[PDB]
Amino acid sequence: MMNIIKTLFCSMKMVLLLIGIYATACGIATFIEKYEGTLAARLWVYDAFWFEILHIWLVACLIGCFITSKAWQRKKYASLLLHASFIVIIIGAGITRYYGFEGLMNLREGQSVNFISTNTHYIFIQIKNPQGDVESVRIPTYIDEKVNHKINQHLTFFGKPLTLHTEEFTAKQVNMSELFILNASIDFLGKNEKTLIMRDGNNAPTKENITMLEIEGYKIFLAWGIDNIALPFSIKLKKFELERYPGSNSPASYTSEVEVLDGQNPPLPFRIFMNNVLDYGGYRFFQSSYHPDEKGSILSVNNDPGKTPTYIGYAMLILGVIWLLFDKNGRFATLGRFLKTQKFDIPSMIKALADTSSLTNDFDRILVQDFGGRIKPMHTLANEYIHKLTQQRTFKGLNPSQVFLGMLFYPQEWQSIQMIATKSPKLRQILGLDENQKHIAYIDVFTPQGQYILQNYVEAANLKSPSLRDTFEKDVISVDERINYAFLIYTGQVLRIFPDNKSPNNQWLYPLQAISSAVAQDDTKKAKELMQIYKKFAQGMQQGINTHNWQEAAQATRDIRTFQQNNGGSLLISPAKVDSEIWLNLYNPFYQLTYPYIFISIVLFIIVLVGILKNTPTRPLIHKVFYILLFALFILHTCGLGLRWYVSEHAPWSNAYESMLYIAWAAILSGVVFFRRSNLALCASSFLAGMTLFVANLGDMDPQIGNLMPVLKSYWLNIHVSVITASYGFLGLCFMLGLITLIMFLLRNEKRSQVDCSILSLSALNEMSMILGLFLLSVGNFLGGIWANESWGRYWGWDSKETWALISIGVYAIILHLRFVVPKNFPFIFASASVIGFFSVLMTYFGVNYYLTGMHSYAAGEAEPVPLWVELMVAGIILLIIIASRKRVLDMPHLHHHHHH
Ligand SMILES: CCCCCCCCCCCCCCCCCCCC(=O)O[C@H](COC(=O)CCCCCCCCCCCCCC)COP(=O)(O)OCCN
Ligand code: HEB
Ligand code: HEB
Repeated sequence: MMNIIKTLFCSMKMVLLLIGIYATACGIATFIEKYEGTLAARLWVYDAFWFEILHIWLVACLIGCFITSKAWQRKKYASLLLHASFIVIIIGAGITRYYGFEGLMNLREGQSVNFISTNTHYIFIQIKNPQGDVESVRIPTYIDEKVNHKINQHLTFFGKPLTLHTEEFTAKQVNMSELFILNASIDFLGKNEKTLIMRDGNNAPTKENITMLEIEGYKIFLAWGIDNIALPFSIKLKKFELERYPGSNSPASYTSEVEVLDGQNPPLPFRIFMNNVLDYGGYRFFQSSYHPDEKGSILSVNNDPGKTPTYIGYAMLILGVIWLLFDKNGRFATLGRFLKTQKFDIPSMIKALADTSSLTNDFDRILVQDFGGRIKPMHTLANEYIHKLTQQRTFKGLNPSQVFLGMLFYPQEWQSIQMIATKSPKLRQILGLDENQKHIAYIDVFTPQGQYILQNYVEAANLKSPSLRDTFEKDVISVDERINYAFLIYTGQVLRIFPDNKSPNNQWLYPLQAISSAVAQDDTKKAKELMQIYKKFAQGMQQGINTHNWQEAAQATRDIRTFQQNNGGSLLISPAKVDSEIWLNLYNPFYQLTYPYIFISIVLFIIVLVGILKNTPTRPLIHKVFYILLFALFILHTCGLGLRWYVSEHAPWSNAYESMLYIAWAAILSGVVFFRRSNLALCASSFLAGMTLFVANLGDMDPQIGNLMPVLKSYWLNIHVSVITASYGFLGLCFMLGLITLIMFLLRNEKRSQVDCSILSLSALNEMSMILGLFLLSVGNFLGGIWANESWGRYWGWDSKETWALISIGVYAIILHLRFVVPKNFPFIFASASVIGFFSVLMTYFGVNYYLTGMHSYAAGEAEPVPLWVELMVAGIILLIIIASRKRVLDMPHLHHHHHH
């Protein structure tokens, strides 16, 4: 049992400081990681001794604070377990930092390998004295192209003393890239020496660089290089194969087939996938890359003995989270019970082909193999291509299918109709057309005598830089991409449909290549059938332009459909998915949900604030009506997500557009289900959902349904992302409620009572929403680890999103705990804190996805320079807080319910 000695300063204030110092440290570390090499961020923060000092100090502070709080005399078992998870997790992390080592390994078909080469960099000294065969020492060094760090080292080896000092290093490009050449001074015994030492890249310490001297200490060796470590067993591989979606170079799967050789003289076989691993003898093997000649494999290995302590830690943390969320006592149930008491040739053919519904009804269902490897119904392909050519959804009364069919069959018209959109005056003037943009036409961009006017500009423009684009260059590259798309359509190379010939990898051919292959093949039968299809369909189109029956071309479309079902392989999707995809394209909810969300939120906020400004409660009818309406709209939303999941055949939260849709879903879930009792929570939640769907629909995000990267194919995709991105819903709800309670603070005029109880209830609602958000963020982060311990190769490596998730955990832990240290002001300080704290989450999402490098790039993009808009928004927030500060005095434990309380 602890006694209260002067050394026991342990009290919450010390935990808030420690968490603050830790958070600032990791932040500065992450920005150093960008302005200097990652080796400079391993230095100064992550591998620095004082960081381990902070870790042990934090553990001791957890023990001291729990002893001083009389946690064990009271029951509080849930808090004890939850909090003990941290003490374990930290122990496991320490064990891994001290005993666990990492390695990379290279293997070639038929090669046997029993040694692995470290990824860090070492300097090696060996001494031999005529007495004493060898002594050997290794020292780690943090120097490369971007950082220099003088080594100073004093050691005793043969038993005499030795010193080494190092100056700097130049990067001369003497063949091997830049053979690193470094200069050094030594003292051994009285002898003092000056020496030049050189290494190859991240490869073996070759003999040539190995440099040996024989003055004091007999004969001595010095080298600078990568270390090699020797396995007790041995490995051989006999395959590397990777499988790329049919019809595309996009790699779907990476595979190795591997045999394991040991005095268990029967070999043991295993096969390996990007998201699968091997465990043998205490070693774990993942698969990262492969030799560029596609017959060599690269593996990463982690002998991390701290695995099981950290996993038990994660299990304790999850059990504690569930326990505290269902505990009868504790903060969450107390706030729930509190809130329960409160009240709160043919140029006019457009119109001709507009009415072709009888044709398009079948045309929209012929499958096409997109260049991404996925098989699309032609409706989706037509939508994508036309919405890329013409920025408006409909070029004329023609829907996308009609205009696609028209520009396919009558290039002589549609290449001279103004449709290719442009948004730059300099581009239009350099083309010699009038200033009015007006969707320039395909024929206008090159001359019969000429080649292609923009060619000279794009070759100058594209390679320069994404980060300092110009209003001219942006539209130049964009219009070039659009013209390339149009050329693909006019050539017919996009209709990779008519055959499913089983010659290539599995790729479906386009019609002219189809005819060529059928002619190359003695399959004249197929050639003449395809010719009949072509002739019938073209004649039917001609008839439909000059008349109006269309049944001929519709029958030809039915013919190509039945040819699909006849010749196609296992790639053919069932008609159910085709129907689902066409429905999701026609009645896409995510474009329609955005505005009604915002407008309903605004009107409901106005109605509720009118009541709170007065001293009358809002009539139940209004709550019931808006609640049922929001619930119907939420059901429509979740059905939209369900259809995207079903048609994608993968979880619909994996490519940073879906992620925005799922954050919207989590935000609306928080308001509709959990906090349904309160009007202001529902208002804030629906407002958040609307705003984030609008941001997603700003057009920067790519919304089309693509196939998964191979790494993402793990089951953990369903649990890591879902919980992590659900956290942002509740945290954004906390942000919105913070702004709302600050406005309520402004309204307070000491004549009004309702305002006071309103703020007092909003504080608790914000607090419990923050509890839920934190818990989700913590659990999702750590489980994600359990997933990064299979995909990447280590469960924590201080990656740029890893560290910022931890920063967010730290900030919200500070905000939740500060209720223990700052009495009297509590509602206002908590409001301010819950408003400012959301900057950590906005950073962890946007900044880490765009403005910082890292491995978790599953949702990244090119960094546009930060808009001053956000700076003005932050200035507005800070001004609002300063103004609200004038009325902050309203203690938390007030008294008279109804009259107040
Ligand atoms: C000479 C050896 C003598 C024997 C010593 C054996 C060990 C005894 C027990 C040690 C007890 C504490 C002392 C150890 C300090 C551990 C240092 C942690 C820093 C660290 O490097 O952790 C990394 C990852 O772990 C992580 O990811 C941890 C995440 C950070 C902690 C998370 C805390 C829980 C969440 C809530 C925290 C509170 C809120 C924070 C805002 C390890 O990886 P590496 O890069 O070093 O490995 C690469 C080379 N193998
Ligand atoms: C997760 C998140 C979080 C974090 C990070 C934390 C972190 C912490 N924490 Fe915590 N906590 C929490 C969450 C948290 N936390 C909660 C939720 C609670 C509540 C519990 C109950 O309800 O009872 C607490 C509670 C608590 C308490 C009270 C209990 C008694 O009875 O006394 C204390 C003292 C604490 C401390 C602390 C510390 C020192 C730290 C540093 C490590 N904590
Ligand atoms: C598997 C593999 C992977 C891994 C390993 C991971 C790992 C991780 N992660 Fe992750 N994530 C992911 C995949 C992933 N991840 C995805 C896919 C997502 C969704 C999309 C995005 O990102 O957006 C996420 C998401 C996410 C989020 C939300 C935000 C965003 O989204 O941006 C967060 C916070 C995180 C964190 C994290 C952490 C801390 C970690 C460490 C453990 N993530």
